[PDB]
Amino acid sequence: KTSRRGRALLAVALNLLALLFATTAFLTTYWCQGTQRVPFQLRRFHTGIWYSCEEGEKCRSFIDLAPASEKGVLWLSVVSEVLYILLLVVGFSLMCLELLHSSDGLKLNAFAAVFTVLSGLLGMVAHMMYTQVFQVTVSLGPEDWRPHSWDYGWSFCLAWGSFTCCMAASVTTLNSYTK
Amino acid sequence: KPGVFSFLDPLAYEIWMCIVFAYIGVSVVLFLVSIFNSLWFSLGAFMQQGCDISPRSLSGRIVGGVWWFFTLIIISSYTANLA
Amino acid sequence: IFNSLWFSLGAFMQQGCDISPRSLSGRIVGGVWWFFTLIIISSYTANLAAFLTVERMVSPIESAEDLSKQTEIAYGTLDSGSTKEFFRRSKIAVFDKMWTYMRSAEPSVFVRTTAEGVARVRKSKGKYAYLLESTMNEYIEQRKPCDTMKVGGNLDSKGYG
Amino acid sequence: AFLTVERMVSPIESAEDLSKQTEIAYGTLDSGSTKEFFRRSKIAVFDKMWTYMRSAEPSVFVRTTAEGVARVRKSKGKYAYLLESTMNEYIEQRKPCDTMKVGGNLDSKGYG
Amino acid sequence: DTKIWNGMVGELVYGKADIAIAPLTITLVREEVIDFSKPFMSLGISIMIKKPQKS
Amino acid sequence: LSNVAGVFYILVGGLGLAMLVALIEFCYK
Ligand SMILES: N[C@@H](Cn1oc(=O)[nH]c1=O)C(=O)O
Ligand SMILES: N[C@@H](Cn1oc(=O)[nH]c1=O)C(=O)O
Repeated sequence: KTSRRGRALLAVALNLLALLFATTAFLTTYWCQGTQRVPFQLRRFHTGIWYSCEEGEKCRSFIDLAPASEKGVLWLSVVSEVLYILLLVVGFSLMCLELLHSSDGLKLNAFAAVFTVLSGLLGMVAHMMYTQVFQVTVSLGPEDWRPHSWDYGWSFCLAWGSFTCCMAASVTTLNSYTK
Repeated sequence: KPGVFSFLDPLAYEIWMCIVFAYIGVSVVLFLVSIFNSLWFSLGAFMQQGCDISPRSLSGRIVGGVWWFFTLIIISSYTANLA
Repeated sequence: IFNSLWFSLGAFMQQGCDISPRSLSGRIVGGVWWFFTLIIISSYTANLAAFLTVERMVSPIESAEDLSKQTEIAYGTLDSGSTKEFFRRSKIAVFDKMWTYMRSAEPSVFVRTTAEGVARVRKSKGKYAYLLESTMNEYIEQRKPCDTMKVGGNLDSKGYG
Repeated sequence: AFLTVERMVSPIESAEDLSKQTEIAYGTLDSGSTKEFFRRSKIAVFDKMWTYMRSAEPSVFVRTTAEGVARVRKSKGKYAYLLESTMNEYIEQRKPCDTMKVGGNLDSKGYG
Repeated sequence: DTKIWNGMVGELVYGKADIAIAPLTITLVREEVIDFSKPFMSLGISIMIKKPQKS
Repeated sequence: LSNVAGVFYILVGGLGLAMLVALIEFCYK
C-alpha cells in the first residue's frame, strides 16, 4: 500500500512544482531579452510579461497594447490563466481529499486528472495566444522597442510545467486505474 | 547549410514544440478512456493514421478522428511549405 | 444507426471503413471514400502551396465606389484646389456621397499640402486613403519607401495650363 | 503545378503590359486620331508600341471599329484593340458580352 | 462670402504676378477670371493607398 | 505558427468535448 501512496504523493508534489512554474511565468521578470544598440546609442530591452524593463537600469509597465481584438485575446489569455490556476487548485484539493481518506477515491481522482488535463489543455492554448499576441506586438512595429534579441525566457519552463502537470496527472490516475 | 537544420526550416521550432506538447496531451486522453500503457497505445496512434481498438465510439475514438484530421492538416501544410 | 455512425467516424479516422466481409457491399463504400478523401487532401495541399507561391494580395478597396461604401478607411483631399471643388460640386451619386462624408468628417480629412497627404497615407496603417491628381500619384508611387499605390481609373480627365 | 502556373499569369490590363510582350498582337483604326497618337508620341511606352505596330505582319490596323471588335472576339485573346473609351464602353454593353475595357485612358480629349 | 481668390490664382487676379507656371488645373471658375494656355500635361483625380501586406 | 494554432484550437476543443462525453458515459454507469 506504500507504493500507491508514494505514487500519489509524488504526483501531488510534481503538480505543486507545476504550480510553482505557473507562479514563475505569472511573475516573469523579462519574458524576452531585448536590444537596440543603434550606432543613436546602445540599448538593452528586458521585456517582462507585464513589465517592459530597459537597461540606466529601469523597468516600466507597458501592458495592454495594440490592437483591440488583440486586447481581447489577452482577455481570453488571462481568463484561461485564472481557470488554469483554478483547475490546479481543484486538483490539489481532490488530492487532499484523497489524503483525508488516506488518513469513491478513484472516481474522485480521475476527476482531478480530467481537470488537470483540462488545465494542461488551457495553458498550452493560453501561451499560444500570448505568443500569438507577442508576435503580433512585434508584427505591428512595437512603438520603438523591436529587439533583435527576440527569444523566449521564463514561460517556456512553465510550458514544461504544464507538461509535468499532465505527466503527474497521468501517473496518479494510472495509480488509480491500477486499483 | 548546417547538417540537419535545413529539414527543420520549413516549419518553425516553436511549432514543433507545440505539436509535441499537443500530441502528448492527446496521448493521455486515450488512457482516460481506459504513465505507460495507453500512452504506448497513443504511440501506436501517431504512428498510423490515428488510434484503434475502440469499441465503437466509446470516447477517445473521436479523439482519434480529430487527431487524424489534425496530423493530416499539418503534414499537408508542411509539404506545401517545402514546395 | 448509431454504431454505424461511430464506425464511419472510425472510417474518416483512418483510411476508410473496415467492418465488412471482403467488399460485400461495404468495403467498396470505404474504397471510394478513400479515393475521395485522397483527392481532397491532395487538392488541399496543392491549393495551399498555391498561396505560398505567388502570394498576390489586393486588400479589398479598389475604387472610388469602394471608398464610398465603407467608413473604416478615412479619405480626403487637398485644400484650396480643383480636387476638393470637384467633390463639392459633383452631382454624380458616388462622388456626392463621398463629399457628404468628407466635408464633415472628424478629425478633418483635408490636408494643406500634397506632402501632408502622402505622410497621412504612409502613417495611417491603411486607415487613410488620399484623393489627388494622377500626376502627383504616379510620381509618389516611384519614391521611397515605395509603400503607396495608385488604384482604379481616374475619376475625370483634364489638364494643367 | 496547374494552380501555380495559373497564378503566375500576367494581369494584362494596361498599355505597359502590351508593350512588354509579343504573344498578344494589338493595333488601331486606320486614318484616325488614335493611330496618329502612337505615330507622334515621344513617350517611351507609346513609342515602343508604335514601333511594333507600324511593322507587324500581318497588319494589326483595321478599317472600321467593327473590324477591330471582330478581330478581338475571334482571336482567342491573341489580339487586343486600341480604341476610344466611348466606343469601348459601348461595345462592352453589347452581346455576346465577351469584351472588356482595361486600364485607364491613355489621354483625355473630346469630340467636336 | 468675400469672393476673394487666394493661391496662385489670386496672385494673377490682383496683379502680384504676370504668369503662373505650375500644375494649375484648367477649370471653369478659374477660366472665368484668368486665361489658360492649351494643356501642357494631362491628368485626372485618382486614389493612392498604402500598399497591402495584411498577414 | 498562427495558421496552425487555429487548428490547435479545434484539436483541444475536440479533446474537451470528448472528455465531456467520457463524463456522461461515466454518468450512465
Ligand atoms: N492642380 C490642383 C491642385 N491639387 O493637386 C491635387 O492633387 N489636387 C488638387 O486640388 C489645382 O490646380 O487646384
Ligand atoms: N474619333 C477618331 C476615330 N477613331 O475612333 C477610334 O476609336 N480611334 C480612332 O482613331 C477620329 O476622329 O479620328
